[PDB]
Amino acid sequence: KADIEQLPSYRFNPNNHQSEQTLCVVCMCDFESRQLLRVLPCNHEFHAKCVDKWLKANRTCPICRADASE
Amino acid sequence: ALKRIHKELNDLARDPPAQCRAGPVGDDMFHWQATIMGPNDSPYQGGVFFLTIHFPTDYPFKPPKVAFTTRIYHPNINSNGSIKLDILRSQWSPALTISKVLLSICSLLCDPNPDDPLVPEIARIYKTDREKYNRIAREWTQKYAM
Amino acid sequence: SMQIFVKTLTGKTITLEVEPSDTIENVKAKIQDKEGIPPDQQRLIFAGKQLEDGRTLSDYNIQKESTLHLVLRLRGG
Ligand SMILES: [Cl-]
Ligand SMILES: [Cl-]
Ligand SMILES: [Cl-]
Ligand SMILES: [Zn+2]
Ligand SMILES: [Zn+2]
Repeated sequence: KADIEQLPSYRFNPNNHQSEQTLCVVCMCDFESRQLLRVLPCNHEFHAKCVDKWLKANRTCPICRADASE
Repeated sequence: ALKRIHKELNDLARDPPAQCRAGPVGDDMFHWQATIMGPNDSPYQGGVFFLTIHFPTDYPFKPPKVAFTTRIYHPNINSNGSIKLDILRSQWSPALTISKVLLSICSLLCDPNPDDPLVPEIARIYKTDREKYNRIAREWTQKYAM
Repeated sequence: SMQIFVKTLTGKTITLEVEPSDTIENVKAKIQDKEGIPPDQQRLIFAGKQLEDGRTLSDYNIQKESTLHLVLRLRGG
């Protein structure tokens, strides 16, 4: 949880910045304003709540399989 | 899990893949039925294959359990319809929707791994006599899938 | 000269400008540029079958407006 905690995170802002990723592939729901997003070293983003649970049992990015601890 | 499963169902309706359909059998969202069309120009061409899908309570943090109910001849799929495929076990990712899973399974049909077989006898034929493999696979397709 | 569509792993569809003579490796490279997934983790599917590196789009009879599906590298066992 510590390691996971240290991975970069930020709250989504639809207006300020348009990102190529608009949705969380874990819950299959859109990113919405103020939600906490977690960004893995491969630069793929997810809802923190969603990918944090995945990272508890797995070390890899859901999208590219990249090691998240690297 | 339930909200995600409904999301899967919506994805399928809006943007269906050409060789696959799936959905809840009953009103139970955790038990689905699926169909895969045998790919063209293969021993499975013309075939229609039915499958069953059971989502675990922790989906999608764990893979769906997927099995053929239509008999099929293949090194990686046994007489019980069990499919031995890595994305269904340790290589699972939540990015894989049931649609992407069924497509993956469809693609396994013509891309078997005879070197790590579920059914050794079938793998042996595949490696030693390919025409014989293709002939039997077509026979099973004609008998069971048509 | 032609366009094809790729259903990606990120929950959307992208359009690529390609040619019949383009290799599958070349297409995977473009996908990596857009989606940030390395080619070795990419498995492209068209008409129910995997597309193999070393072949071209024309080898698979992939015509204009075709839809390819991107899934993750897999192996039977
Ligand atoms: Cl839920
Ligand atoms: Cl079994
Ligand atoms: Cl495995
Ligand atoms: Zn999410
Ligand atoms: Zn990634």
